[PDB]
Amino acid sequence: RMAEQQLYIHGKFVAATSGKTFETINPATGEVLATVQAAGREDVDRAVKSAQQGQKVWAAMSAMARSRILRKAVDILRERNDELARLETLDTGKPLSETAAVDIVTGADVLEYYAGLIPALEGSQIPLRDSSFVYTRREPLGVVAGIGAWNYPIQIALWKSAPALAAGNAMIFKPSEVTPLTALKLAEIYREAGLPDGVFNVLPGIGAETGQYLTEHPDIAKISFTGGVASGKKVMANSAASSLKEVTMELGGKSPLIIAEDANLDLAADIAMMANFYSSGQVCTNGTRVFVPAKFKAEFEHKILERVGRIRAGDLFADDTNFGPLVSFPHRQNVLRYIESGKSEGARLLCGGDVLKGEGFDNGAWVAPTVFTDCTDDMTIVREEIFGPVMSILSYDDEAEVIRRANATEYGLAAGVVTPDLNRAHRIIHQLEAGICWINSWGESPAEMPVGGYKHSGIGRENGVMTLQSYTQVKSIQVEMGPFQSIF
Amino acid sequence: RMAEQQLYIHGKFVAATSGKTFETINPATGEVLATVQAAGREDVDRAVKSAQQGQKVWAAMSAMARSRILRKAVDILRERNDELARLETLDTGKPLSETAAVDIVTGADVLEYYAGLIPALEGSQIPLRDSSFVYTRREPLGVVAGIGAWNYPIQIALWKSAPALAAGNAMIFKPSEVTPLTALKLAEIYREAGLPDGVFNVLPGIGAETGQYLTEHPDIAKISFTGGVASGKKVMANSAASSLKEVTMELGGKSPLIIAEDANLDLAADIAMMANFYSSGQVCTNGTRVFVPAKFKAEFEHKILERVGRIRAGDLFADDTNFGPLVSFPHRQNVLRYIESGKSEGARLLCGGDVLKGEGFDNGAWVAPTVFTDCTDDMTIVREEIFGPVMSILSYDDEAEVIRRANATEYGLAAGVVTPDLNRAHRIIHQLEAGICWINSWGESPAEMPVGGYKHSGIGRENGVMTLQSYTQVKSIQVEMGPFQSIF
Amino acid sequence: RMAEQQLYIHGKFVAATSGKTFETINPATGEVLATVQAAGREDVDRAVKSAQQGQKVWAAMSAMARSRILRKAVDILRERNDELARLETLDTGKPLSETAAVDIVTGADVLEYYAGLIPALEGSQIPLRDSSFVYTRREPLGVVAGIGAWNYPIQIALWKSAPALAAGNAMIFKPSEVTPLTALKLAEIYREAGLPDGVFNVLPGIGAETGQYLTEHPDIAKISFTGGVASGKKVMANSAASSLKEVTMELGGKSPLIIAEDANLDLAADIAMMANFYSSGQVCTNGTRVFVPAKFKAEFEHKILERVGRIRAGDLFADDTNFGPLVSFPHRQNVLRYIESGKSEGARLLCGGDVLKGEGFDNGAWVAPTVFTDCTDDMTIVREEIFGPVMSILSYDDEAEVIRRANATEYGLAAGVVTPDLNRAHRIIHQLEAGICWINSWGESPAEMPVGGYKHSGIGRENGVMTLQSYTQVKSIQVEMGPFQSIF
Amino acid sequence: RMAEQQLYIHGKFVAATSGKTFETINPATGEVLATVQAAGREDVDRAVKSAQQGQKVWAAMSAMARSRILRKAVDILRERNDELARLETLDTGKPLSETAAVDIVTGADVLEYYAGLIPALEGSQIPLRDSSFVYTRREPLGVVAGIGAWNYPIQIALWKSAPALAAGNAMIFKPSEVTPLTALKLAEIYREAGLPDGVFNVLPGIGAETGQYLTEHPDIAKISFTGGVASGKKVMANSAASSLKEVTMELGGKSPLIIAEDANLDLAADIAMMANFYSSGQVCTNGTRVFVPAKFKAEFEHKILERVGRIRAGDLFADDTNFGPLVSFPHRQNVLRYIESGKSEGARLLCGGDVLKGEGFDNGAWVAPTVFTDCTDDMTIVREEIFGPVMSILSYDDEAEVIRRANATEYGLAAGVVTPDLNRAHRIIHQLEAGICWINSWGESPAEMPVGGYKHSGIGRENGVMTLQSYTQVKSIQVEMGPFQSIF
Ligand SMILES: NC(=O)C1=CN([C@@H]2O[C@H](COP(=O)(O)OP(=O)(O)OC[C@H]3O[C@@H](n4cnc5c(N)ncnc54)[C@H](OP(=O)(O)O)[C@@H]3O)[C@@H](O)[C@H]2O)C=CC1
Ligand SMILES: NC(=O)C1=CN([C@@H]2O[C@H](COP(=O)(O)OP(=O)(O)OC[C@H]3O[C@@H](n4cnc5c(N)ncnc54)[C@H](OP(=O)(O)O)[C@@H]3O)[C@@H](O)[C@H]2O)C=CC1
Repeated sequence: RMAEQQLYIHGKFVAATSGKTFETINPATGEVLATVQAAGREDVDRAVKSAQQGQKVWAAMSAMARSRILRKAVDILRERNDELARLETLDTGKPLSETAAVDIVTGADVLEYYAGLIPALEGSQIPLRDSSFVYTRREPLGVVAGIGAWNYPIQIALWKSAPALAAGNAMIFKPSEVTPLTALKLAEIYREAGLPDGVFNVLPGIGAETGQYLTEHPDIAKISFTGGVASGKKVMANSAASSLKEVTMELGGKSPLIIAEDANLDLAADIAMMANFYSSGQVCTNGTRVFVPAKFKAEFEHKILERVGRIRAGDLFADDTNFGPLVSFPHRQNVLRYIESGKSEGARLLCGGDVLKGEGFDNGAWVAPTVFTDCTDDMTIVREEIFGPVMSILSYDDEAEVIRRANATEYGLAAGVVTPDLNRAHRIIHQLEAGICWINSWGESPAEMPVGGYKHSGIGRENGVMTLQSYTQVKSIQVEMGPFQSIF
Repeated sequence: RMAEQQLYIHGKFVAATSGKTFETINPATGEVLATVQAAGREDVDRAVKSAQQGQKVWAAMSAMARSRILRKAVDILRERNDELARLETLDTGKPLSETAAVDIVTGADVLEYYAGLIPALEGSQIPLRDSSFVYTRREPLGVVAGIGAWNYPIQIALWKSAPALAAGNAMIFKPSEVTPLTALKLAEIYREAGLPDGVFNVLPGIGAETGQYLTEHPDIAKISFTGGVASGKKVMANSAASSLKEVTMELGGKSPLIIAEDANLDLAADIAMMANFYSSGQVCTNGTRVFVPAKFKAEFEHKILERVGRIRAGDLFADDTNFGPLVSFPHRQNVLRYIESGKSEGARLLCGGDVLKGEGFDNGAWVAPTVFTDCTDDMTIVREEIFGPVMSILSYDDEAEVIRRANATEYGLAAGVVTPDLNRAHRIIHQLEAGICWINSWGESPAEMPVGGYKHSGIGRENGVMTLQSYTQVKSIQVEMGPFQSIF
Repeated sequence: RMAEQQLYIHGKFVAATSGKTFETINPATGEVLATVQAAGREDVDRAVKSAQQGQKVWAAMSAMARSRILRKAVDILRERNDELARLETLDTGKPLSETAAVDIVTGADVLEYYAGLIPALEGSQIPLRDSSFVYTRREPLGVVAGIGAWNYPIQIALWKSAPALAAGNAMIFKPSEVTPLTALKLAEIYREAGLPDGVFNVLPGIGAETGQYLTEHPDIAKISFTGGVASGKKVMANSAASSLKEVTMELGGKSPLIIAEDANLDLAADIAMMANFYSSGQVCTNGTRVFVPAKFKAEFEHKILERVGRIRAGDLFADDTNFGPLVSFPHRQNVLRYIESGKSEGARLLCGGDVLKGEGFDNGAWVAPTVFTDCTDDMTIVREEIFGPVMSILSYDDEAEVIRRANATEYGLAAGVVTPDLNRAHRIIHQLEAGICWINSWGESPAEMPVGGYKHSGIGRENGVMTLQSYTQVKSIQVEMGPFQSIF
Repeated sequence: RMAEQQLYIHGKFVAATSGKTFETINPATGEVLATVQAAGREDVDRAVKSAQQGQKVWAAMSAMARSRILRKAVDILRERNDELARLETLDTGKPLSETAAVDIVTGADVLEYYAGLIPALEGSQIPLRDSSFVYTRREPLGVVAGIGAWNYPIQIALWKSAPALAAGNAMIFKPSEVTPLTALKLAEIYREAGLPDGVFNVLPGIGAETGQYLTEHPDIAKISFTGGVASGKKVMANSAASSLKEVTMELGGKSPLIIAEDANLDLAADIAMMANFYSSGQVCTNGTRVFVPAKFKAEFEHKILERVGRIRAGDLFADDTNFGPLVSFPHRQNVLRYIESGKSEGARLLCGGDVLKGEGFDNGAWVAPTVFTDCTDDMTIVREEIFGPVMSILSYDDEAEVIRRANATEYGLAAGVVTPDLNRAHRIIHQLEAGICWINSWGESPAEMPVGGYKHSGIGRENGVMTLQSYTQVKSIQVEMGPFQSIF
C-alpha cells in the first residue's frame, strides 16, 4: 500500500475535514493501492479561497515569469517521466510501454506549448473615429475547476491545467476516484517549479459529492469536464443552477473509420487496430465503427484476426506487453454486458468476447480483444460507446451511403478515412460531422491542434491557441475623448 | 388594429397548428395591436426541418454570395428605418426619438458589419513534419436558435441573426410575447433580400411553451438567449438536459458608474442621466449604482435634479418626447415594489417614485423618473436589477474602497469611470469586473466591440469578430502522408 | 478617334503641364485609338498634394463610411462591365470573351472583398504589468503609388487601389503607356461612387519619366509595381535613392507545370492549354515550362496539337473568338526573337512559330499559338520569360529530378502539379519554390488568396487579408502609469 | 590584448582568405582590444553554402525541437550576462551599469520570446466552394543576412537572429567593424545550445567589402539592416540590383519629446534626461528635440541643468558611473562638428560643448553632456541626427503648432508626450508620425512590441509576432477537386 492520501491545498498536503475516504484498486491484481481522503463542502470552500489568493499573485507576475515557471514544471515532468509512468500503470492498468511513451510525454508537450504562448496573448485595439477608440483585454476568469476522467489521468490533468494556468487562472482539479494518485504528484511538481501556493489545488473525492460541490460553488467561473454523456449533463445542469459558469466538455463518442474502395487493406487493418485496441480500447476518440467495402470485407476480417493474434497481454511492466486489463472491475462488467448484447442481437463474434483466463489474469480486470462483424446501424454495440476493446465492422456499398451512416449518430468526436486518392480524402472528410479527422492515420493529437466534439460529444475545445483564449474573458474598453452628448 | 399575425416558416407566413394565440398591446394606450399565433411543439419541429433544408442551400453558396444577400437586407432596413421604428414604438412604448435613431440603425450596423466579414472567415494550417500537416475548417453549427427580449426587439433579432447567418447557419428566432411584431417584419425583409427559404424562421409564442420547445429540440445546435437571470438559468438547464447545446446568454446586471473626484460634475451628471433613464430605464447595461465622492455628493444631487426636470414624457411620436412608459403593467408593478423597498429601507427619495397620472398616462404603464440617494450596499434597490427608471446614488471616500464595492456583486455586465486623468481612468477600469467598460461616456456599442457579462451577467459575447467565429465549430484535419506504424 | 485623354487629378480631368503626349494603338488594326497626355514632374507633385488633401478626408471617415463608398464603386463596375470590357479589348487586343468575363469581374471581386474587411482592420493591446500596457494602431501610409502593366490594365488598377484605399490611403496610379484608357474610366467611377477628390488620381505617361518621377517623390510612402524584372530593379533602386519607400513588386516568372506519371492526359492537356494560351500567353503566372514523363510525352504532344487546332482567332468582339493579337507590335518582335532562338537551339517546333496572315490579320500584332518540345534546361526559351503564346514541353524521368529542375530558376511566381494521388500532390507542392501553387487546375486567383513571387519573381504579396495590412504601418504606443525612474 | 579573432563558419572558428584584418579599439583608452579577420568575397560564398546546408537541417526539425534549442541559448546568455556585458563595455565604451542591465538582458528577452512562439507560426485555410479550398504555408526564406551597428552590438545580433532562426532560417551576421567581439561570442553560445552548424555564421569585416558582398549575394533571400540613413540607402540599392531581396531597415531619427502645459516639470526633465544621455546619446530612439511650452521653458532649463550636473563620468566598470565615452574617435569628431554648427548658427549653448579633459579622459573619446536651447527648426543640430549627447530645447506656444513641428521632418522613428491628461495624451500621440510612441516614459522596448520607423527612419519592423511572420514567405495552395474546364 501507500500512506493515506490527503488533499493538496495551497502548496501543501492537508487533511480533509469530511471524515470520508475511498480506495483505489490496482486493476491488474485487485489489491488496494491506497486509501484516499475525500474533499467535503468545507474543504472545497477552503480550496476556492486558497485559489483566489494564489491567482492574484500569479496574475500579477509578468507573462514571461509565468512562462518560466511552467517550463520548469515541464523539465521536472521529463525527468520524472518513468517514475510517474509506473504509478500511472499501477493505478490504471495501462501497460508501461504506453504510459512511459504517451501519458506524461504528451501531457508535458501541451504544458510546454502553452508556456511559450503566454507572451503572445493579446487584446485588440479598434479606432472608431478621431475622438474615440476601443481596446480589449483578455483577463483571467479567476478560479476555474477541472474534473478529470480515469483513462488518461495525468494527461487530462495537464491538458486542463496548462491552458488554465497559462491564461492567468488558478485551477481546482478533481481526479476520478478510480485514478486519483498522479494528480497529487502533479500538484507537488507544480509547487516545486515555483507555482504560487493555491494556483493548482487537487481535491480527490466522489463525483456525487466532491464533484458536485465544485460545480455548485458560487466563486468558480468555469468548469472543464471530461467523462461520459450522462455525467456531463448532470454537470452542465448544476453549473447553470448555482452560478452561471462557462463550461467545456469532452464526452467521448462512437467515431467512424471509413475504409475507401481503393485503400490498401494492410494499412487499413493497422489503422483499425490502433483505433480500437490501444489502452485496451479505453480512448474517447477510438474508431469503433469500422466501415469496410462489401468487396473487401472477408479479406479485411482475415487481416484483423491476423493482427489480433499479435496482441500481447501480460506483465504490465514487461517491454513487450502492449495490452492491459480495464481500469476497474465494475467497468469490465459494463463492457461484458455490451459484448453479450452484441451476441444477443446477432452480431457475428469474430474473436474474443470473453474475459482472459489463467495464471496472471484471473485476478485482473481483463477482457479479451473483441471483434464483431456483420454489424448493423441499429445494434446497441454500434450505437453506444462501450469504452472497451470491442471493434464493430460494418459493410457498405457506396460513398454517399457511408457518409450518411457515419453521421447518423448523436456523437461527433472523431472520424477517419483511409484512401490514397486526393479528391476522395478531402471530399469525404469535409462531409463528416466530427471535430477530429484523420486521413490515413489515427490518434495523433498535437498540442497545436484543437480537439473536441460535435453534437453530444462535447462543448468547446482543448489544445491549440483558441483554448488559451477560451480561458480568458474579454473586457472591452471605450475611451471617449470627445464631449459626451446627453439627450436630457 | 393589425391583421392576425402568423408564424414565419420557410419563406412564407403559415398558420400555427397549436390552436393557441396571444395578444400584444400598445403599452402607451392599452389598445390591442394584434392577435398573434403561438408556435406549438409541432410548429417548432417543422421550423427545424425547414431550417435544416435551407441551411444546406445557404452554406453551399459562396461567401461573397452570402455577403451580397445580407447587404441587400441592410439596404432595405435603411430605407424602411422610420417605418420599422414606428412599429417598434407602438409595440414597446419606447419614444420614436429613440427607435428611429438607435434600434434599426444599430441593428443594421451589426448586420452590415458581419456581411463584410464572411469572406475573411478562415481556418488554419499547422505543419507537423515534412510528411504530415493539419488544417482546420470553421464549419457552420447547423440550426441555431435565438430567444429575444422585449426592450430592443428588432436590434436583438439583428444582433443574434447577423453573425449566425454570416457564419453559414440557419436561425429560428422566438421574440418575446410582449413584442413579436418587428421580428416578423425582419423575416419578410430577409426573404426580399434573397435569403433562402428556411434560413430565418420566426416562431412567436410564450417562453414556457415555444421557448422551451426550442431549447429541448434535439437538432438545434446552439441557443442564444437575452433576458433575466432567473429565466437564463432555466434555459441553461433545459438546453443541457435534452441535447447538449452551445448556449450564449446576456442577462443584465447592476453596473457601476464611478465618478472621480476630479471629474467635471456637469459631464458626470450627463453620463449618469444617459446611464439610467434611456428607454425609460429598460436597458441591461444601465449604470444604476452611481458612485460619487462624498465631498461632491450634494452638488451632484442638485445637478441630477435639474436634469431630471428636463425629462419629457408625452406623445411617443413627438420629436421632443424622450421618455416613455414601461413595456407592461406587470413590469411597472415590479419596478414600483423596488421603489417601495427603497423607501422602507431608509434610502432618501430625491425625486420621482410614483406612477404618472392624467390624460395620456392613465392607460399606460408610466413611472416617473426616480432617484434615490444616501444608499448603502445592503439595500435591495442597490443589489438587484430593477430594469426601470431608478438611479441609486452612493457616496464613497477612496479609490480602493470604490473598486471593492463596485465589484462586490454577482453581476458583471458593464461599468464606467468619469475622470480626466490618464492614470486614474485606465488604472480603475483595469480592476473592474465587467465585460463592457466606458471611460467618460456610456452606452455606445460599436459593431466591432465584443460585449457581454462577467460572472452571473452572461456566457459568451455578442458582436466583434469573435462572435462570428463563435457561430462556427472547429474541425481539425490531419493529413498523414508517411507510412502509418501500428504497435500490434 | 477618341478625344485626347487628359490626366485625372483631384476629381476632374486636367491638362498635363508637361507639354508632352503619347499614342496608344489598337493592336488588332494598328490604328491610333487615342492621343494621351503624359504627366511631368510638376504633374506628379500636383497629384501628391491633391492626394495628401484627399487622404486626410478619406481617413477621417468611419470605416463603414469607407466600405460603403467602395461597395458603390463595385455596383457601378458590375453595371458597366460590358462597356468597360469593350474598351479593354480595343486597348489590349484581348478577346471580348475574356475581358467581359474576367478583367472587370475579378477586379471588382477584389474591391468588393476589401470593402467588407475595412471594419475588421484592428490593432493590438499588450499588457506589460499592472502599471503599464501597450496598444498598436494600424495607420495609413498616406500617399502610395501604383504602377500597372499592360496585360490586365483595369484588373491591376483595381487590385492595387482596392487594398490601398481600403486601408485609408490615397493612391496615384500610373497605367502602362500601352494601355492607359480603362484606368481613366476607373477614376471617373470612383468619384461617382463618392470617393473624396484626390484619393485616386491617375497619371498616364511613360515609364522613363512619369514612373520614375513617382518613385523619386519624397512624399510617397510606398510603390506597388507590376511588370518585368529589368524594370523592377530600376524601380527599387530609384525608390531607395530618393526616399526610403516600402516597395511591393510582382515581376512575372517561368512557372513550372508538373504532370505526374498517374495523371489523366486529357486533364493535363486542358490545364497546359489554359496555363499557356489564355490572354494569348500574356499572363505572369503562365506555366510555360511543362514537365511531362518521358513515357507519356508522345501522347501528350498529340493531345496538345488537338487542342491548339481548335483555338479560334478572329474578330475580338465575336462570341467564339478565344485568341487575340499581342498587345503591341514591339512586343511581337520580342516574342518572335525568342521563338527564333528556340529554333536555332535545337528545340523541335510542334506548331505555330510565325505570325498569322490574311485579311483581318495582316494589320494586327498576331502570333500563332506556338509549342516547342524536346526542350532542355539550358535553352533560352526555357530560362527566360517570353510573355507570349509559347509553350515549352520538357521530358523527365524521376520525381526528385523534376523538383530540382522546376526549382532551378531565379524566378518563383507560380507552379502546379497534376495528379490524383493524395501524397504526391501535397508532397511535390510543398517542395516547389513558388508563392502560387495549383493542384489539378491553373489560373484561379481568389481575392482571399495571397499571391506573389519567391526569389526574383517579386517582393510582398497582393490579395488576402495580409495585403490590406501591408498598406498600413504599425504605431506602437506604451502607456506608463507608474513612476518613471531616471538613473541621472 | 586578446587573440586574433577569426571568422565563425559552420560551427567553428576558421581563418579568413581575404588576407585582411582590422583592429577594434577600447574607446576609453585608445588601446587595441584585438586584431580581427575580415571576410572576403570567397569567405562570404563559403558562409552561404554553410548556411544553406545548416538551414535544411534546422527547418526539418520539429517546431518544439527548435524552440528548446533557442531556450538553451537563453539559459547560457543569462548565466554569462556579466561576462558578456564586460566585453561589450570594453568594445563599445558603454558603462557596465548599462551593459549588464540592458544589452544582454533585453537581447535574451527577445530570443526567449520568439523561442516560445515557434509552435504558433501557422498558415491559413480558405474554403472557396464544396469542391475546392485553399491553404497557405509560412515557409522559411532560407538564408538571410543581418548587418549590425556599433551602439548595441549583441542586442542587435539577438534581435535580428532570434526571429530569423525561430522562423526556420539560417542567418549570416556581419557586426560593425567598430564592435565585432560579442557577435563572435554569440555564435559559440548558439553552437553550445545545439544550433546546427551553419545556422548562425558570423563574418567580421568592413561595410564596403564584407557588408556589400552580403547585400549582393544571389542566394541570400533577405537583408536586415541597422545603421544610418546614408548607408541604408546604399544597402537598399545593392539588394535590388543583385537579386530582388526583402529588406528591413532601422535607420535612426530625430525623435520629438512633447512636454505638455500640464506636465510636472521634474518628470519631464527626468524623461528628457533618459531620452538624451543614455549610452552617451548614441541611441536611435533618443528624444533629441525637446519641445517645452514657452511659459515653462526657463524653469525646465533650470531642472535639466541640475540633472546634467549629477551625471557621473568615470571608470566604466564602477557601479556609480552612468556616462561613457563615444564609441570611437572619428565619431566624436563628427559629434563635435555638429556642436560647432549649433554655436555658429546662434543656438545658445546651455552646458557642455567640449571634450572631457584630465586624468582618465585624455585617452578616451569623451564628449561632455551638451544642451542647446533657444533652438529653431532650420538649425542643423535640430534637423540632423547627431548620435551624441546633445539635447535641443525648442519653445512652442500651442498644441497644433507643436504637432506640426514635431512631424515636419523626414525622420519618423520615435516620439513621446508628457501629460497627466487622458485626452491630451492619446490625442497628441495619434497625430504624431512615428512608429514608437511613449506616454510619460521613454526607451522601454518590450519584446512583444513592434518597433520601427515611419518615413526615412526605416522599412519594416522588429520584435512582436509580426516580425516572426516577416521572416517567412507565404505559399498559397489551391486544391481543385472539381472538373477543370478549359475554354480551348
Ligand atoms: N438583459 C436584458 O436585456 C433583459 C433583462 N430582463 C430582466 O428580466 C426581468 C424579468 O422580466 P421577464 O420579462 O420575466 O424576463 P424573461 O427573461 O423571462 O424574458 C426574456 C425572454 O425569455 C423568454 N423565456 C421565458 N421563460 C422561458 C423559458 N422557460 N424557456 C425559454 N424562453 C423563456 C421570454 O419569453 P416570453 O417573454 O414570451 O414569455 C422572453 O422571450 C426584468 O425585470 C429584467 O430585470 C428582461 C428583459 C431584458
Ligand atoms: N539607427 C542606429 O541604431 C544607428 C545609426 N547610426 C547613424 O549612422 C551614422 C554614421 O555612422 P556609421 O558607423 O558610418 O554608420 P553605418 O550605417 O555606415 O554603419 C552601420 C552598419 O552598416 C555597415 N555598412 C556600411 N556601409 C555598408 C555597405 N555599403 N554595405 C553594407 N553594409 C554597410 C557598417 O559596416 P562597418 O561599420 O563595419 O563599416 C555597419 O555594420 C551615425 O553617426 C548615426 O547617425 C549609426 C549606428 C547606429
